[PDB]
Amino acid sequence: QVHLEQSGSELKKPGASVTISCKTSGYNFSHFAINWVRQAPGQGLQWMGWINTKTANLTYAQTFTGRFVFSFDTSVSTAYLHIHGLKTEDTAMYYCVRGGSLGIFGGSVGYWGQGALVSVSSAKTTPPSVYPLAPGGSSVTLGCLVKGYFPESVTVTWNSSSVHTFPALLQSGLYTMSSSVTVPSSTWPSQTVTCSVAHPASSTTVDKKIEPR
Amino acid sequence: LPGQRGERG
Amino acid sequence: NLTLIQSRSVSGSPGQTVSISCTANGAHIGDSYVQWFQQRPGSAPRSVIFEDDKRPSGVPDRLSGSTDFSSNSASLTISGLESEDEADYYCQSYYRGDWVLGGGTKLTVLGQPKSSPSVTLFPPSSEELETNKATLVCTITDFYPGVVTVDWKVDGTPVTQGMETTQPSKQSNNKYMASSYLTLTARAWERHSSYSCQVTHEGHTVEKSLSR
Ligand SMILES: *[C@@H]1O[C@H](CO[C@@H]2O[C@@H](C)[C@@H](O)[C@@H](O)[C@@H]2O)[C@@H](O[C@H]2O[C@H](CO)[C@@H](OC3O[C@H](CO)[C@@H](O)[C@H](O)[C@@H]3O)[C@H](O)[C@H]2NC(C)=O)[C@H](O)[C@H]1NC(C)=O
Ligand SMILES: [Zn+2]
Ligand SMILES: [Zn+2]
Ligand SMILES: [Zn+2]
Ligand SMILES: [Zn+2]
Repeated sequence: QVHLEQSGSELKKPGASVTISCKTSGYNFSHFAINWVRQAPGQGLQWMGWINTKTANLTYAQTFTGRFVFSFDTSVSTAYLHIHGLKTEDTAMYYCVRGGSLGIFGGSVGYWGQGALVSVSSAKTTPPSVYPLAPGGSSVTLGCLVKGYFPESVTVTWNSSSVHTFPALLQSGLYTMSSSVTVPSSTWPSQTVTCSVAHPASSTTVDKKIEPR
Repeated sequence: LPGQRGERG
Repeated sequence: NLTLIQSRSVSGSPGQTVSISCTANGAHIGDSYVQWFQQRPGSAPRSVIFEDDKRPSGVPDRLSGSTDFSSNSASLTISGLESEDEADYYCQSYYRGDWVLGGGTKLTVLGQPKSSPSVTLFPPSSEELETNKATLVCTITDFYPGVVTVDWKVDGTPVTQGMETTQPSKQSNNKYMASSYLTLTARAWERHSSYSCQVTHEGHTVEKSLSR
């Protein structure tokens, strides 16, 4: 059978450079193109380009031409993806996957590497800016926006009636998450609704009272 | 015959 | 030039037959081979159909690939759905030797009745605006299947830059929640009058709107 094996995770600082490798086995390396495909967090599969392991011709997708460089060594049956001057935009699971016949024959199935996680993060402990979400029904929904923090651990608790706590979003190596609470429209703003935001990594609790406009 | 990856039936 | 078009959500009960479709646009579907990739949440993708309709070893014959010249489309069909078939499915084909991929479809195997999203749009805080930033927040709760297309309008101009949505995530009750964030400057917030968040779920759009 056929195996594509990839380098470990790269947890890097922005501006660094990485070379992810792809070792192949169980087939003549030169019979099938090697394709590179990335997956940003919670995104679909993005195609980056392919290596013609027979001609040595390298094709890059539009958006990946410049800082991304393909190479191979036929002697070790290994393809390579080099990424130069890393940005937080680049953080993704980067995938090796075997392409189509470079000769006249089938069995051109897409075998995937296990994937290779590339994180580019300052890793810099940042407390969250915490802002109130009030509106402009018998029920009324309030919220706390927890914007631009690192790392991932935060808890949100309410005092005033059910709570929804949204999973965090990664943008430019910083995290943003939201929490909402639905109360009876009689209990707000007549009575006080306050969220407490805990960020253990920076040792900061902040309370934000939700005021009407 | 075909000399382009993927160009066939 | 060639794009491959997929719907974002297909669903069916256990035992039922569903088919994921992938319309070719700007090239004939039969000029080039079609592959199907399954990715289960957590794991890496594997080939499931290759060369239009062929199964790799250990893919059950109830997974099935077809092409239709009339509608310029290929289809993945899965008979007698099991839980394991819950996954993202991508079609792949070639243009000028290069890969083209569909945006992916989520096949949901239904373990509970459909649930339309509850949607709330929040304006920015005045606190936030004093830092030359304005983040609108669109909360989305209690939807199944867990696939949602979010579209921001500002005075009837669709926003293509400044919006990000979270991947949908399970609640206690195995329904899904998501949040979309439109980020503007304060001076951009003050410029425009009306802001829409449109959330599309199983081909039905519910939109929340507000004025500055
Ligand atoms: C692994 O496969 C290598 C690639 O082979 C070719 O491409 C594949 C897709 C298929 O279409 C095959 O029909 C092709 O042969 C292969 O390397 C080479 O193949 C031949 C060796 O038989 C070389 O050469 C020729 O060149 C000489 C002079 O240069 C001529 O005199 C002669 O007429 C002939 O055409 C190729 O140059 C090689 N290609 C590459 C890219 O290296 C290799 O042998 C295979 N390995 C094993 C272990 O079988
Ligand atoms: Zn492996
Ligand atoms: Zn470099
Ligand atoms: Zn052709
Ligand atoms: Zn709920």
